[PDB]
Amino acid sequence: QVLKARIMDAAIKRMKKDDHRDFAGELEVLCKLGHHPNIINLLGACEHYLAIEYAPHGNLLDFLRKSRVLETDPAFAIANSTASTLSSQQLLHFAADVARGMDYLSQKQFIHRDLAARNILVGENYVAKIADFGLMGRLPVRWMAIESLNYSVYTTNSDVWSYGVLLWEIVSLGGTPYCGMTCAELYEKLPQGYRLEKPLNCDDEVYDLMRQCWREKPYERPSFAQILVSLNRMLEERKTYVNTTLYEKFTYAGI
Ligand SMILES: Cc1ccc(NC(=O)c2cccc(C(F)(F)F)c2)cc1Nc1ncccc1-c1ccncn1
Repeated sequence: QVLKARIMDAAIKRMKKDDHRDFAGELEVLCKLGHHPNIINLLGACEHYLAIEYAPHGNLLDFLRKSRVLETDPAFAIANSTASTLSSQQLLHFAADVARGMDYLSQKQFIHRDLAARNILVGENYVAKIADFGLMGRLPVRWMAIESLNYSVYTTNSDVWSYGVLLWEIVSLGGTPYCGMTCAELYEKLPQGYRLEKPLNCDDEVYDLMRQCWREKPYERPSFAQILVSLNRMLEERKTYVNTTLYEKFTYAGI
């Protein structure tokens, strides 16, 4: 029901019940969100469909995967000895973008509940933008905090847990988290302290920021501002944090 248009350049969701409360909901929601360069921009609703500025680069998940140059075009990759058309600084920027937008939202008592690369858009100038396309409609178990899984507790602290997973997806260049692990295998091991592993191409400092996000105690996780700031510090240094160069035994995090 989504269609491109010049309503400026944008995207509209055509809606003709339950869908009426969601539609009356989503708009009410987007109105309250305000405007920030790291969250979607709604141009308006009309009666004749909800429209927001269009994102020419799609969702971040797909973007990260097309970035897998060794798969998309090996001649170029090998020749240039690189694993992705995206650099560490660009990856960290997408991460800083989401943390920035999320900080603008959390400050407004807005709980996202479904942060994930799939729900992020890559728009004009490659500015990551927080969005929400919707959830059979099973729950996003791989991205949920332990407390969301067991008691349906949703907060900025649980949005941070999902964020940490998203950061992992970023570094992984879009790999599925808990690759080859059962959704139920998680309800078990997660409470036992199990966590995603440090991606091979990842500097310990990024991994540390990821661990902070998934701490069992909801109140011990960093705020979205402490994340923006720490990421900003990494973007600021000369040091490279996400290895993207190619090497003999190189391999991509699974999908
Ligand atoms: C067409 C359309 C209408 C409305 C929203 N809304 C959200 O996200 C949203 C809802 C509630 C809360 C938030 C949050 F706070 F997170 F910001 C965001 C997204 C899309 N866009 C859309 N929907 C489905 C498939 C593709 C696209 C799409 C493609 C390209 N560019 C822009 N949009």
